[PDB]
Amino acid sequence: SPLDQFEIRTLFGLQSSFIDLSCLNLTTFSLYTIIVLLVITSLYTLTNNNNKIIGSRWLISQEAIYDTIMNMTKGQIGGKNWGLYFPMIFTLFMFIFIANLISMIPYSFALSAHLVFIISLSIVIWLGNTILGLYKHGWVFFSLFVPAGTPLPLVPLLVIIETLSYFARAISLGLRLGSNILAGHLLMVILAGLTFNFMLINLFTLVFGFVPLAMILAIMMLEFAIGIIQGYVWAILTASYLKDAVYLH
Amino acid sequence: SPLDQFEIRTLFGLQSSFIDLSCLNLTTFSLYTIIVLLVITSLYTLTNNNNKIIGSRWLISQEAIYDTIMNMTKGQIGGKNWGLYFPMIFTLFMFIFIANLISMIPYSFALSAHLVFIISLSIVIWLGNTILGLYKHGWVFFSLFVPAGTPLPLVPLLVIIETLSYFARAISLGLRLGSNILAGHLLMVILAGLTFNFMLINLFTLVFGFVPLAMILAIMMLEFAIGIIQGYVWAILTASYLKDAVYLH
Amino acid sequence: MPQLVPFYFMNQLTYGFLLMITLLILFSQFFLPMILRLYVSRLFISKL
Amino acid sequence: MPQLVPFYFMNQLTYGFLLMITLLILFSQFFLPMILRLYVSRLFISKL
Amino acid sequence: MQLVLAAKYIGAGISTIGLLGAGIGIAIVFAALINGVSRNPSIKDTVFPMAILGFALSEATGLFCLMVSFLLLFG
Amino acid sequence: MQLVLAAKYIGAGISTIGLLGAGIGIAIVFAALINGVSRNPSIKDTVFPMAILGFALSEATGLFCLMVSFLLLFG
Amino acid sequence: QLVLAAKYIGAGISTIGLLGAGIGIAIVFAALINGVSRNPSIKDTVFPMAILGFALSEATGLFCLMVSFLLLFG
Amino acid sequence: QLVLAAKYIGAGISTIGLLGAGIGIAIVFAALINGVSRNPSIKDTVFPMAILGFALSEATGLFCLMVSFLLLFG
Amino acid sequence: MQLVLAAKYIGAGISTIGLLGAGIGIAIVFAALINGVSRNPSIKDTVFPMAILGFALSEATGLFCLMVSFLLLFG
Amino acid sequence: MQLVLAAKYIGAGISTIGLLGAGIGIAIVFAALINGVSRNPSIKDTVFPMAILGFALSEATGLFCLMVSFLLLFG
Amino acid sequence: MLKRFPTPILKVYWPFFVAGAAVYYGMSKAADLSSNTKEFINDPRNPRFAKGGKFVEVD
Amino acid sequence: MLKRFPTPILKVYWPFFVAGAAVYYGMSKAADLSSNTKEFINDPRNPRFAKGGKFVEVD
Repeated sequence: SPLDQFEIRTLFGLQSSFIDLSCLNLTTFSLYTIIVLLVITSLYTLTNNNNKIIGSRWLISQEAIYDTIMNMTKGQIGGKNWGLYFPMIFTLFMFIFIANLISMIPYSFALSAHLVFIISLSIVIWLGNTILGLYKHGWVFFSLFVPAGTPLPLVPLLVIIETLSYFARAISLGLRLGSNILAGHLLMVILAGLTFNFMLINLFTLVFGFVPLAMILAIMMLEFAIGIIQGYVWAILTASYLKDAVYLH
Repeated sequence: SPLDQFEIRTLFGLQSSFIDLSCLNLTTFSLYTIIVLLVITSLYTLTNNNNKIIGSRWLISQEAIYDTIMNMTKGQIGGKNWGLYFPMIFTLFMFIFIANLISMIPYSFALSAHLVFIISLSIVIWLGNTILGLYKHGWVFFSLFVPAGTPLPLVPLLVIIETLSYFARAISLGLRLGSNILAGHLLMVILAGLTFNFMLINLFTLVFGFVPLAMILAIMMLEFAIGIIQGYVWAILTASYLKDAVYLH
Repeated sequence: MPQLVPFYFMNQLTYGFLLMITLLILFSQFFLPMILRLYVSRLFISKL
Repeated sequence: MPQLVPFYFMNQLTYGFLLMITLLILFSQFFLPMILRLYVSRLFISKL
Repeated sequence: MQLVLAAKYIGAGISTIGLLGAGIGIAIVFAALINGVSRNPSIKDTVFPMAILGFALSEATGLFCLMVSFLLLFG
Repeated sequence: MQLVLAAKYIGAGISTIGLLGAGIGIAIVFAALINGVSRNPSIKDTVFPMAILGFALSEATGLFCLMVSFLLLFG
Repeated sequence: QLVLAAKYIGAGISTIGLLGAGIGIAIVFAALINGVSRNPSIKDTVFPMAILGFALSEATGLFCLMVSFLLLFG
Repeated sequence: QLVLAAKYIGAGISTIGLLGAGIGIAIVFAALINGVSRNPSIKDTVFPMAILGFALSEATGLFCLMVSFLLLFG
Repeated sequence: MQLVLAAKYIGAGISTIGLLGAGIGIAIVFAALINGVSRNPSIKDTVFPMAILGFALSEATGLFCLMVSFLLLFG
Repeated sequence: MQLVLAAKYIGAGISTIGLLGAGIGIAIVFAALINGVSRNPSIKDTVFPMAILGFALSEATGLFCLMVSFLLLFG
Repeated sequence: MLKRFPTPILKVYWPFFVAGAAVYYGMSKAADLSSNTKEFINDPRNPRFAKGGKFVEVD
Repeated sequence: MLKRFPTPILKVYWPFFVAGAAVYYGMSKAADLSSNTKEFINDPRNPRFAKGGKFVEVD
């Protein structure tokens, strides 16, 4: 069982017999959400030395993240009011960016590799695009489903397999991230499990047994890239989707 | 199942997986201990109108209980220092006296009818007599086990079946009270269960069906007597036992 | 008997002995001497 | 897969959405404008 | 389940015997009451509540043996 | 399996005969209480704690038998 | 398992001996009450004899209870 | 229950059609990159055509995934 | 019962062929990225978000196939 | 359990095919790298990290298909 | 420390919150439907056992 | 309200408290020995299930 690293264990506990209060209780998932919140709080509270203008070396990091997500959501929705949807496009980044660096620490735990939470967050953003689009643009919201000047005898086919791609968008956006984080962690644990039993046979294998160690180091080098790039790709697709929902093509 | 009135149900709940914190949690037994403590607090705090000397009509009750337990423990241990063991001889009364009037209220619950707590309290008082007796009187504590001037060829028999009566005292003192409260409540519930199905047959039984109701009323009249007398008998036997343990006959 | 033998033994005994130590300290230091103050006060006004 | 289908669905989703609403209110009202105050201050000293 | 229900009836039969204790008991209390009133007719309102108390406390031991029979008949 | 519950209920029926040893007990105690108060009217406040003591401290031996009956019936 | 059922009959029958114990404690405290009521100045003299006789009579009722516990638990 | 095991083989084989979808999205964005790099002033003109072609190609890769879900869950 | 797990593992093996449709995908995207940067050195900061977008938004279709493989293997 | 362990080996055999995606993939990336250096030898230190990045991101899709084979061999 | 600025976060983001409540409710019913399956009816940490009922255990 | 009087409740009642600790410990071990019997090993509210182990269930 190489997948035991994702087990959810209850720690602080709470129960009753009147009402099902077992929904909220401090758990491994919940404790790592508390840790994510305290890290994100720590990146801005004690980072700023006594509210100085000059912005010490720690604040350049949270300066660059801010600027690379402003200049990304200005180039996507880019209309009359792009900044009204900027806090959500930033707080969808920082959760995924911090929750995929915390998960790299060896005896730790991936928030992002729970499909039930990430798929739920994706369905929340998809319904919050459809409701916002219907509210802002009435019955002509469905004009999104015809591409451009197209010949009329093939328009209903191009409507059906446009709407099918419109509600595949509900689960695709989440399952991309879930699949990347889950496959990366499962790859690292399985190769560690193979190189461990590689190094317990006869003593000639601990000699020149440095090359599988170097391969695992190279995969860990790759895994930060595949963890930060997904945190960026989430925040670019849910900027493009707000471009479609707010502005009709 | 006429004995379902003694079920213990968990209410507020607490658990973990690190440590077994399931010992303390608010439960039916625990909630009725909170109620007993608040009643005993209520019998003395708001009873005294603004710390008046004259002692209003409520305070005559807690005056008479005090005086009838002072004049009872002065006539049992009655030595140089009888008052040093007077708070325990009073707080063994008031728990059993209040916890057997609260249990008379119809949809309520007997603290006293749990054998595991009362037998434990009895074993606590028995070991606290033996340890106190050994500490105060050395190796000659065992002089309690010979009655008086007796012929020597039958002294060891009269020692063996004196010590057997000495450690039957550990469970007898508790199981007396447990048996009285449990048998009284089980009697009332079984006779209520019989008179209920007596009154659901043909309409001639609700006519002149007043006599079993009067029999249940008479048993409830008896049950306060059998509940207060046991609260007194506990506090007289654990005064006599401290007479034996403190003073060697 | 089924009802007086559950897992709740340590529950019963824990809140019971907490209540016993509570009532012992509570009676002895608070509530018995607030009656005895009434006694000594009544006798002190009586002796005058 | 066995590990991502427990009973803990409402646990996961409850603390997750509490953290999302928390970070949303928290970022938007606190931490983004404390960077933007730095921006407007730097530009105000620059324009003078 | 015919054997256990046949044993229930025998057990309810055996749990009837303990009523003779109360039947002699109430009588010994009231016999002492009569022999105490005849020695002294002035102590009636002092003695007679104790006789009623002994009546009740022995009738309780009678009913504690009746209730086992009522369990073994039905419950 | 029927035999175990059958003999269980029979033994629980047998183990309530000892309450006739408690009914007569409470009887003789309150009988002596009545005869002692009647022949000396100023002994009540000295003999009454011994009466209550002897009453419950004699019942206890019938209640032991009732607890053997309860451990048979329900345990 | 006839023995597992027949030990319960024995535990029931061996509890009958408390009949003597209850009547015994009654006769002891009955004589104590009569002795105090006849001679009012004998209570502190003869009361430990009453407590002694009670302790002996209970223990010799208690033999039946410990035999019942050995049959029911051993 | 041969059918309960043979639906899993079908759900495995019916997932091969995403091979075309991945290569397809690659060829679309490859032509988009080449078209922007040759003519720098065509991005805002031709980018919705790229998003359209991606949406069509995924949906026509997605047919295989929904057939796999019908075989695995229906 | 062996047949269910056997065909389960065979189908999980079959459902990883679709990753060759993602390796070539990432290849063609970064190949066009290289050829587009090389023939115009001032387009990198405009073409790089489209490169990352096309990269992950093309892998997703291989990761769907890997999730079908995981639901076969472990579900 | 001979059938399921025979199916494990076949599944590990099938999950080898997805490596051809990476085998063509790394090559298409480096082929574009060569054809981009030959058109412009001045853009080397700009282009070559993107080639290494595409190498890594396609080798990840190769290893995602290797790990299923390593599960089906042993785990 | 930090000066709170009253940014409009309710007259902008209401359909996200409405969708959040809807997905919360739908996942509640999905969890209740999944917690009674054949595989998971005897896992002792489900919240059925903390209130009343015990051990259907007929499969 | 109430004036606390410092009554000696420790240099008088120590063997009661020592006996209380001893009976507490002995009942702890008795509860642990009784919670693993044949009748009560499948009652789901025992504290075994809240930490680790699940369902011996071989009787």
